[PDB]
Amino acid sequence: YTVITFPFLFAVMFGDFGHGILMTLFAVWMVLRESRILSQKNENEMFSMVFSGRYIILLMGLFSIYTGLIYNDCFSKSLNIFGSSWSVRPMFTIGNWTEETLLGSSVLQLNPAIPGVFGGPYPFGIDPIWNIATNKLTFLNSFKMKMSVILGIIHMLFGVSLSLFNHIYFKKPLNIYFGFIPEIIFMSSLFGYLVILIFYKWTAYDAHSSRNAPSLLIHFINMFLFSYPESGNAMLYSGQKGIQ
Amino acid sequence: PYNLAYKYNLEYSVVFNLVLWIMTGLALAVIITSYNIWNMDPGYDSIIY
Amino acid sequence: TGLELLYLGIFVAFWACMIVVGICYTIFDLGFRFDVAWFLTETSPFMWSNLGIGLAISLSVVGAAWGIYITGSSIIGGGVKAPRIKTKNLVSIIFCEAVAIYGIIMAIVISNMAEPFSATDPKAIGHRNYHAGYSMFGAGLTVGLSNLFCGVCVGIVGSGAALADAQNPSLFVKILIVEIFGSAIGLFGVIVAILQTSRVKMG
Amino acid sequence: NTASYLRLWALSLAHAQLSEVLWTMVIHIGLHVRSLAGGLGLFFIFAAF
Amino acid sequence: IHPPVSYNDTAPRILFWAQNFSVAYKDEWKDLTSLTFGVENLNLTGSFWNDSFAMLSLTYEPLFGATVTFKFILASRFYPVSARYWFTMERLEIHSNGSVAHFNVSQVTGPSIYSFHCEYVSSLSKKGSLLVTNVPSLWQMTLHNFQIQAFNVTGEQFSYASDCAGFFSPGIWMGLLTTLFMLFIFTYGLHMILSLKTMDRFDD
Amino acid sequence: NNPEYSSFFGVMGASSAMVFSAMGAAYGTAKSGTGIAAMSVMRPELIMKSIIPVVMAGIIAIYGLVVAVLIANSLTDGITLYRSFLQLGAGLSVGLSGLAAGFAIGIVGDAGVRGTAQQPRLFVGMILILIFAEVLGLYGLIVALILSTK
Amino acid sequence: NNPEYSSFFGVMGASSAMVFSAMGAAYGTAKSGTGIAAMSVMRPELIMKSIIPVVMAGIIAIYGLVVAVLIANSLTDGITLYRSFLQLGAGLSVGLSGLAAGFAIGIVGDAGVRGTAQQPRLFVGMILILIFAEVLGLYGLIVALILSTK
Amino acid sequence: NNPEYSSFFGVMGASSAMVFSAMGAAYGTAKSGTGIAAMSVMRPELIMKSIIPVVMAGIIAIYGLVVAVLIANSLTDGITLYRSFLQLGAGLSVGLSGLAAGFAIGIVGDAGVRGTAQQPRLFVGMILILIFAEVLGLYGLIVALILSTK
Amino acid sequence: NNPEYSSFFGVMGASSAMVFSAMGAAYGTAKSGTGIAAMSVMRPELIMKSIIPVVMAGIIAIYGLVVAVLIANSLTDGITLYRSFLQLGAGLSVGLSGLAAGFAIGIVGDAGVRGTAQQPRLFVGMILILIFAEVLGLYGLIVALILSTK
Amino acid sequence: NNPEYSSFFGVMGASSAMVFSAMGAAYGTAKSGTGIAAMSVMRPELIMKSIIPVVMAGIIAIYGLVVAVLIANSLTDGITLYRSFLQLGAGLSVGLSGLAAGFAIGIVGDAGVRGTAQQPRLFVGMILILIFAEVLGLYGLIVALILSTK
Amino acid sequence: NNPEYSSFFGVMGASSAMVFSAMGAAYGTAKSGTGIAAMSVMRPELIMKSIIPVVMAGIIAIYGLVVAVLIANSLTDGITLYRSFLQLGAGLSVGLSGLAAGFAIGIVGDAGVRGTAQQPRLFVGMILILIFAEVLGLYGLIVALILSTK
Amino acid sequence: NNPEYSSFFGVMGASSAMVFSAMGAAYGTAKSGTGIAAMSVMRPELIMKSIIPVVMAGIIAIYGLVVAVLIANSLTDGITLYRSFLQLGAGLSVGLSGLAAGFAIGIVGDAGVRGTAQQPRLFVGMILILIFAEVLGLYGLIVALILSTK
Ligand SMILES: *[C@@H]1O[C@H](CO)[C@@H](O[C@@H]2O[C@H](CO)[C@@H](O)[C@H](O)[C@H]2NC(C)=O)[C@H](O)[C@H]1NC(C)=O
Ligand SMILES: *[C@@H]1O[C@H](CO)[C@@H](O[C@@H]2O[C@H](CO)[C@@H](O)[C@H](O)[C@H]2NC(C)=O)[C@H](O)[C@H]1NC(C)=O
Ligand SMILES: *[C@@H]1O[C@H](CO)[C@@H](O[C@@H]2O[C@H](CO)[C@@H](O)[C@H](O)[C@H]2NC(C)=O)[C@H](O)[C@H]1NC(C)=O
Ligand SMILES: *[C@@H]1O[C@H](CO)[C@@H](O[C@@H]2O[C@H](CO)[C@@H](O)[C@H](O)[C@H]2NC(C)=O)[C@H](O)[C@H]1NC(C)=O
Repeated sequence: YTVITFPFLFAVMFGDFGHGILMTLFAVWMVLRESRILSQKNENEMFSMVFSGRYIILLMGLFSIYTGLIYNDCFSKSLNIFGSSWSVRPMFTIGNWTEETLLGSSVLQLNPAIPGVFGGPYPFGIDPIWNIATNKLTFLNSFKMKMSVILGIIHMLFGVSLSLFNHIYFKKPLNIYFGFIPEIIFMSSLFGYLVILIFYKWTAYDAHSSRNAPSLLIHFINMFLFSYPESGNAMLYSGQKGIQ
Repeated sequence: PYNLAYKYNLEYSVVFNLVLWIMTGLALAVIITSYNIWNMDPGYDSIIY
Repeated sequence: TGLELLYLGIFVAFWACMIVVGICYTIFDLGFRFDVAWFLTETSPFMWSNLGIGLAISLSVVGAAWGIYITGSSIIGGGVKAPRIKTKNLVSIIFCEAVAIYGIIMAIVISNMAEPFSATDPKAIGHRNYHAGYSMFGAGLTVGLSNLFCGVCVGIVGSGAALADAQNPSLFVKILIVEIFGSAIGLFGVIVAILQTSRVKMG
Repeated sequence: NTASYLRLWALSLAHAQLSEVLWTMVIHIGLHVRSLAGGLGLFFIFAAF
Repeated sequence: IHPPVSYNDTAPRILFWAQNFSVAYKDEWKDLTSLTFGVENLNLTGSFWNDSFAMLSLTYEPLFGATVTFKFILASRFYPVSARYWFTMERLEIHSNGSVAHFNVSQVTGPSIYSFHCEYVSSLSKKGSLLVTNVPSLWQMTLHNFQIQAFNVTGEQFSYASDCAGFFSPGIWMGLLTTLFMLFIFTYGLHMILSLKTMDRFDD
Repeated sequence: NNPEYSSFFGVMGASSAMVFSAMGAAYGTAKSGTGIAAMSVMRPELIMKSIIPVVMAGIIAIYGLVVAVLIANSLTDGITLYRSFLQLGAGLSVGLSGLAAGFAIGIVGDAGVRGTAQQPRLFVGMILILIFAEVLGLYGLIVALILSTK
Repeated sequence: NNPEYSSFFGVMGASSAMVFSAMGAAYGTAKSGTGIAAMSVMRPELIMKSIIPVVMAGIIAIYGLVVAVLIANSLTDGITLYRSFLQLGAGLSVGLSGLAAGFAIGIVGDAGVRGTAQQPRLFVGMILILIFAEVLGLYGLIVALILSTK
Repeated sequence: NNPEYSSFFGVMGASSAMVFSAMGAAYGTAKSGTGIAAMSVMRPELIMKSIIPVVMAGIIAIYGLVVAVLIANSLTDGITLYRSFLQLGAGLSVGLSGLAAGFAIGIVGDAGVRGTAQQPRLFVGMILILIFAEVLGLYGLIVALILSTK
Repeated sequence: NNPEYSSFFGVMGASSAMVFSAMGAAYGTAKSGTGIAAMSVMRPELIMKSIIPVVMAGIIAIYGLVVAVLIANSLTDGITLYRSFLQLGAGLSVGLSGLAAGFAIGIVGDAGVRGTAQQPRLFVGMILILIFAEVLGLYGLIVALILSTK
Repeated sequence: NNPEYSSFFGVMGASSAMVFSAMGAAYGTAKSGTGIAAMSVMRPELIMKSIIPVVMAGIIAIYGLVVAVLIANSLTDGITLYRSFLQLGAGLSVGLSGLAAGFAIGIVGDAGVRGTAQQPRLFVGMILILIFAEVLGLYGLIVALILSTK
Repeated sequence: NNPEYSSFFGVMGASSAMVFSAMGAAYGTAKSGTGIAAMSVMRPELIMKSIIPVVMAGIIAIYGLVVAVLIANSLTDGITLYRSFLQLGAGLSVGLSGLAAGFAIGIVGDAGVRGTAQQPRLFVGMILILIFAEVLGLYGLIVALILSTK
Repeated sequence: NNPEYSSFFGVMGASSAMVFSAMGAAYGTAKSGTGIAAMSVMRPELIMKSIIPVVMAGIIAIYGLVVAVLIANSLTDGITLYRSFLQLGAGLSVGLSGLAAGFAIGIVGDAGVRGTAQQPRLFVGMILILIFAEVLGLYGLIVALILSTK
């Protein structure tokens, strides 16, 4: 049931394009030589484990290649394919941040970071400009944590949902109608709400929409904790209190 | 003295702190190494008697 | 035991010096010089905040390390005769590691309320900032210490249960409750760490 | 387990930072000016990479 | 040797003393120690005393071609922390050609009963940054071994001196606490690594 | 009006009320669990009826949490430097009462669990001593609760 | 007229009283439980007749709580920096005396329960010796009273 | 004038006088109790005659209580800080002398109870050596009294 | 307004981040080397099989080195005293995390090396436990990186 | 403003680097010498082969030297108190990393040299583990070279 | 002007440059003496050849002498608080390096001398290891020079 | 003006010199006497030739006296705090050097005296080591001279 969606093919989270191609090359050379490898004597028990795992190693290499492509970090150096979005001349000429040729190298060291008339995501992955920037850490941290939450919630939801089929196969209607429905209900009501909130925050805002303060990063991911007793303020869109 | 003035102190913070800390560090080093050399173990094998 | 003697000597000497300097200060009618308020004021709140964050994550991680090694040695010792325990008991190990996780996310939340100052004087500039810095340092110390201590407790209990499993493999389920009680105690620590820094403004 | 699902992302961040620092510490040093001197030893530095 | 300047309209109220009180306008240093301490008469016009205020004014007609006036402001009140009266220097003003330059004192304060003393009271950073203001000015003044008393003063002699040199400075205390935490961690590591032993004999 | 730095003592009191209570709970639970894991090999039929010391060790943390939550909710930036001292004292008192109660609970649970492992009839008597140990813990709660709001 | 931070000494005096009475009671209960568990392997009947030291630890805890709550009820913002030191002194005295008496009670009970298990006629000595140790703690209470209500 | 605040020294002296004497008496009671518990297994008929060290420790505690109540009765807000130093000196001297006497009588009673298990003639011998112990304590009492009313 | 001595905190943050991780790696290497030397006397073919605890200590040292290099490269003359404390906190955190990780790595690596010398089938399971150790140190690194910006 | 007492920090950093590297090298040399002396009684023909570990320990000492040299050519009375902190941090980092490396190299060298005396097959693995220890020291050097220059 | 107390540092450096190294040498000599006690009884014919550790200790003492003498004559009342700090650092570094070198000298000499009482062939290796430790002390002196001239 | 309490530093320096020289000599002669008493039953007729370590340890007192005299002669009220610091440093250096000589002399005397009781021919080798320890103290003396008249 799992194979690919298992936590053994998303067992990369380190895809660096080149690292994936290296793993695939090693595993492919080893699979091409498996005949003489099994025909010849074994080298060491670790080699025996690697021989038992060759198939998983190769397919994990393919998935690492794909994850490196979507991450757009080839040996920690990004790849520019079919545009990169962003610019500087529109940001400075329109934004009155011009005449910083040498003044920007004398007065505004590492200062300029403002979106003017911009936007539009990379058609495939993450823009290389985020890689060559210095706010890379914050944006990547927020993106990876949100991807974390969504991936983990959908995975655990699928894992629990498989148990419903597992139990309906083994008759037992009392447990199905009394033991696992509460589990799914609680899990959904506590985590799918967080996932939907993450997606809503992602979709229902824009660059020139931060509340008063310039950026605020996210400012709503964590203050909506697992209890949120009262007060809160900030984001209080109508109905959210009642739904909570 | 026409008036009971102070002791005309100096930049007490830096000199006092640094002197006290180097003094206690050197003293602690001395006592710890003298304690280590105090309990030197010759071995006390059967040769002793 | 020489290290213990040195530590005890430093402890007693420092405390004797402290009590003698306190009695000298109160005798010589020099109380105003021994100003705790000036110490808590002129000291930068940034140090308190960052030290709280560092301790919050570091105590958690070192308590988790204590637990994981104190249980792993037990597992490897007791798993020679019964290799089947090399993996099945692992359900009591991740607790300790998950305990360490209860730090990093916590270490994020407090770190989520850090701002620069651009101010130096303490008069009417920093009152709420003073409260925020001290409160977040206290929350960090709370989570770090509680998480470390629950980690060491859970590791101890897990080692005990792992050695119990070496003879009868059917008591692990009946004995799983103690370590989840310890993990819940760590959860209480994390909860109060949340509540302490829940309503604090920094700036 | 929701908290424990956060683990692999720490490996992701650590691997990214390790690759970036390895690059900026070895390759960034290896590629510079005076092409002859900047590439005569590039073989050894790149083998180390 | 020089007696301290004493504003004593009815009884000794303001006591002030230094050693090398000097002033520079547009970087023109000049010493006024003998012109304030050696000479008994002094243009103390405008000098004021109070139960909570003390404005000490010193005027010099021929200084820099104008009647240069120095005003020291002192204020005391009952602090709720200890239910005791604390005095705190507020500011100094320099009056010349109508222009009123300003200087803020940094930590000149103490109990009202006692008397304050400090080593260097100057605006130059090298000799202590005790005097500071945002707007730059042409007045650079230095006072060496500056002692002052304003309230609960009896007799012609200074009371006990609550000097501001201090055992600990905030920077030294922050550094000491940081090094203490580092030493704690390092010594825990050293103690736990020192309690490791080695094999004595092997299997065969 | 209100003196600065006045929340430092209150937050330190809350932090102590958590740390010490949780540490007493953790050590009591650890000792009781060690004893119960040791004894379970010889008589696994009485493991369920011997978790009570662990329950008590865990429950000391709940009074610790009650005090910490109460005085954290009551805390604010504008504390009068007198309520802060009261909360700090209450937190320290509850924390160290949890200390003593947890240590006593852990050691008495270990000893009584071993005794029940060899002599079953001790168990009932065991239970009595346990209550007396908690007679300590909740008492600390009192010296904070009436102290917290007054 | 009245300096603040005066309630500081009073609150920590009450807290120290309660805390140290708690430590003494916990030590007494711990040693008594260890001794009872050790002796219960052979004589199951004497278990219910040998829990006296635990009761003595409990009554020392009662005294500590009583004095602590007496200080707590006598704490107010307008404390005059004279009564507060009396509260601190009374609390520290009663708490530390209770700690010492509890330690003595615990060790004497640990010895006496094993002795009684070996010598059935030793229990009579109990009903004297513990009391003497016990009344030691009571002594502290009285001075606390004469130092608090004054 | 009342320089500084003498009440602090007065209460600290009274508290020290109580606690140190209480601790010494507790240690003496502990040693006597373990000795008598050990000896009861062989000669149970001599238990009643062996409680003398416990009674003398109680007497030491009585001396501590008497000096504490005497030294705290004179305590008042309007103290010139000289009577306060006399207060602290008397309290510290009596308490620490009582602690020393308790230490000595504890060891002496333990060893004598060891000895008397075989040789009853040693019992009267105790009445010599043991007595000097509380004489030491009594000595502290007198140097407190002259200090208390100097 | 740039305060003096600002770079001091960041400098010792980097120094601690390097040094504590180095000490943890050294301890792990020493313990695992002793274990390997003990095990190799009877199973010579299993030397390179379980040399991995040494490379694990090397990995912890690498984490320390990368954090220290990042902090040092982030260092400037005019630190606003808000960045310096961030760097110091991250450095101390990652340093003690590396120390603890090296501690666990060394102890568990020695244990597992002995076990795999005795029982060949135990290696892979040991792997899991051992790998968890690195994760703990890893956490320090990540909690430093977020602390490098916010 | 060129404040005084600034060169003291850099001088202390250089001295600390030198002493800590010296102590690490001395510990490594002492452990290696003890091991080779204990093992040469049986198989003395390979003492030349076993000279390798201590040399690496000596290498650690050389490490410290260069750092000290880097301080010596960069010492001037006019230090802005910002570079002096950098020099002290670099010296402390390299010295303490060398000390940890010396601890590890001494322990592993002694244990493994005894193992090689008992089993020659260890020798190759020798030159692996020890390298890590040496590499560990090199790690610290890197930080120094980063911090000393900037 | 010029800090009058600056000389206090410089002379102190001289003091350090005399004590620690000498003390370390003493330790070495002392330890070597033990070896001579356990070697001449077996075979005293080569007692002349077993004086390497003591003469290395004497060389360390000579290093201490030369550095102390140099810092002594270079000391003067007109120092600028810069030369004083520099001399103090040089003296401390060379003295503690000599102490470490002497510790290593003593340990290695004793172990090897005890070993060579039955296996003469180790003696040549002796020199090499000895030289290393002696060379270690050399480094200390070197840094002293590199501080004195600059 | 001349700063006061400089005679404080000079007097403490001379006192420390005498104190530490006396302590070192006392320990050396103590260990030597223990060795002589141990060896006396072996060969009573060889007591005379075995007192060399005793007198060698006793010599430290004469350096102590000569340094104390050289400092006390220079003692005067009119000292500019620089001569006083020089004398204090010289006294500390010579005292600690004599202390090192005493430890080394005592240890080597005990060990070698036991050995020479076991085997005679060590005797001449004896004086060699002793003379080295002797010259070690000599080092302090000469540096004290350089630090006395300077
Ligand atoms: C106010 O202070 C001045 C300056 O000290 C006093 O002038 C007196 O001058 C005579 C001259 O020999 C000296 O006794 C002292 O310098 C001063 N005497 C006293 C008692 O201070 C002046 O007398 C003071 N006025 C009052 C009312 O005290
Ligand atoms: C007060 O200090 C000032 C500044 O040092 C002194 O003025 C100078 O002193 C030096 C002393 O070497 C002379 O060479 C200069 O000629 C002085 N410059 C002047 C007077 O403009 C002043 O002498 C000091 N006064 C006292 C009384 O010590
Ligand atoms: C003396 O003290 C009195 C207070 O009793 C001062 O009166 C007030 O001072 C403040 C401070 O400048 C002013 O803002 C108020 O306006 C004053 N009150 C009134 C009614 O005017 C007084 O200024 C102080 N100084 C003098 C010279 O009297
Ligand atoms: C106050 O104003 C008078 C105006 O005459 C200044 O006197 C002149 O100042 C200038 C420069 O400051 C000198 O070049 C002249 O020589 C001065 N005299 C004359 C007659 O012009 C005086 O300097 C001013 N005082 C201050 C303190 O600024």
